Amino acid sequence: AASGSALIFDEEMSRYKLLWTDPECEIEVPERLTVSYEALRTHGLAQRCKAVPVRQATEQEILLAHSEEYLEAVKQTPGMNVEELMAFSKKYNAVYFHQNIYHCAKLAAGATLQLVDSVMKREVRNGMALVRPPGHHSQRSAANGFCVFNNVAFAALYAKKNYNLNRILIVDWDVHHGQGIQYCFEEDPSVLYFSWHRYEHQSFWPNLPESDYSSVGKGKGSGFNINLPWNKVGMTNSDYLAAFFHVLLPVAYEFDPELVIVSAGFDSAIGDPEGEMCALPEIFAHLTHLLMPLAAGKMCVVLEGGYNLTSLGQSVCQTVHSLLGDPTPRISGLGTACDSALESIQNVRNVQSSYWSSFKHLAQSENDIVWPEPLKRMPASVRTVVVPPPGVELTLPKNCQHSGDISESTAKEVQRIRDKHFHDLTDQNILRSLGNIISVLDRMMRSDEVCNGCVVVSDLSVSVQCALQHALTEPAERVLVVYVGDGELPVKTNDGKVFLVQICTKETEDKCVNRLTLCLREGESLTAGFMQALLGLILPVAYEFNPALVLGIVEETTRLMRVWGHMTCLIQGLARGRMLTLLQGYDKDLLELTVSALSGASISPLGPLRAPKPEDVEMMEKQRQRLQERWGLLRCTVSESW
Ligand SMILES: O=C(NO)C1CCN(CCNCc2ccccc2)CC1
Ligand SMILES: [K+]
Ligand SMILES: [K+]
Ligand code: NA
Ligand SMILES: [Zn+2]
Repeated sequence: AASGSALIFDEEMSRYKLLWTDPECEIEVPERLTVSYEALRTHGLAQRCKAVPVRQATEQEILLAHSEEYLEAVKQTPGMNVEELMAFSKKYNAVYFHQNIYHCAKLAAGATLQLVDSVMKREVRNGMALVRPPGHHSQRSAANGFCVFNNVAFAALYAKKNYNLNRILIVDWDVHHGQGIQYCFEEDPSVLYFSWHRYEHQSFWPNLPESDYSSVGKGKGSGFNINLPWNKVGMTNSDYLAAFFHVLLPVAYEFDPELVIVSAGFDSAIGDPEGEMCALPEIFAHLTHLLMPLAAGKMCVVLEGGYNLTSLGQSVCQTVHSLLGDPTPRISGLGTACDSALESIQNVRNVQSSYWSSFKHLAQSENDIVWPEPLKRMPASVRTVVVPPPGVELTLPKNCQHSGDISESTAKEVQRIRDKHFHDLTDQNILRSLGNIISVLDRMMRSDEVCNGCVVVSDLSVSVQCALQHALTEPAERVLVVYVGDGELPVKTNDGKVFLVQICTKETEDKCVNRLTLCLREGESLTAGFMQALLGLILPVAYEFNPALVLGIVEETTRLMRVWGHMTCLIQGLARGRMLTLLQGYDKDLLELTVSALSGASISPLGPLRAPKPEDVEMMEKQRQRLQERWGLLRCTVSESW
């Protein structure tokens, strides 16, 4: 299994620049690259990646996406003087040329292909190419918007040809619409293209009618193009995450790509002069994290735009941190997307409901700038501690560790707790269980030496109490509890400090807005129903709740095995990954699977997802209706005003 992250960069790509005055192009500077790489070096991230050399894309490779006539014209620019370069540039929209730009365009494209090869050959898990010129505007026979050749369209066409992939996802989170990519794959169902972009009702560059939500692709590609137009500036973390939870991720996990390529422009970040959005650099840590359970983690991130040198460096680091597996930062202050974003989200979900099973229920009546520097992200010395039953030895990943050695002081705390709340209990195994929970929780919270952990236990009720109560006093301001099982637990959700997600089998009426109870019909379609609930209900609430600890609980009485790995991976977006899972009873497969996802290993794909049953969808949309007034990140429609 593959490990490591590639970082592909070469100083040569900073060796072209604008040679005449032009306020439109003067923002695209060599320093975008040098400042980004130097920020990765300053934070120690470059040193932790496998440096892979750039190469030139060959003529045959360029012709995958571009016409001979355009290639021949561009091939002439190294021989042009400044006057001739200016006149050549003016044939195109928002683009300038330089004696060295043809050379650099072949390097940006080849660097992208080097990244695809490193990932598809399992030489690294994932990676990023820091390249310029960018690519996503370039078209079959035209340069456009700083772009000469279409780096990301190369990557998908190359991965199709050389690795015979049938399903590729392209996520374009640059603030501009990648119309070059859209045109390239408009009729191709093997490449799913998602783009969000500043649009402002077509008044924002590139001013195209086909950048709107109504372009779903053409012919056999209908449904495999997803445009999400932003019709106001100032979109926030909540707008971006609502886009991911209610549009992109439902489609992404149903499509089940074999490779994910990100057109990663950071002009969608706060402070950028072209985007004018307000999302913090930390959001890209989460956009990256939420895509990583796809395609067994095979993700190629390709730099596009981003023009505020400060937010550019910070956003590049947040992404690579996430590619390397470092704990995600906590995002505070989340809530409802704004009305304009809810309108775009609602319109795209509705036009796409003909094509995607997560939206199908919508079709029938039955239904300068300043911001705080991001905090440091340290990988934990031991990521995951594990406490199997006594005597059970397991082969663990290199970043996991057993931990049964109860201290002296911890053992005094257990005696304390027994005397006070469970005077009538002497089962010395359950009492060892409590020692393990407390000692694991102390390592997780009191230090950056451990990130998360998993304990096998005998008795749920006393285990849950000690875990929850010990976390609350530490103090952890808020705790998210995810419980797979039936019956009530010793959990009080009345003070706002706990949110309880419960996945059960008996339909229990929901009282308060600090509980989400999902009773899913057992059968063939349990997997799709759980994923739909996870992406559209559990993650939105969890992200808004913003817990300091996640507590997972699995009752011994398990169609879990299909989807427990995806939940465990995705739920580490909360609480900087600090999650404690309690497994009742020994189940080797479940224990190994939990430890694997907790430890940052790649998650195996679910396969293309069949459809959820209507009874389950109705159940989930009733939960949304009940909860979205309190938890606004659940909203995916505009609210009715009085
Ligand atoms: O980041 C990017 N693509 O991802 C680029 C793409 C094109 N932009 C320039 C477009 N300027 C249009 C314009 C011209 C004249 C008056 C007003 C507006 C800059 C960022
Ligand atoms: K975009
Ligand atoms: K397509
Ligand atoms: Na021009
Ligand atoms: Zn852009």
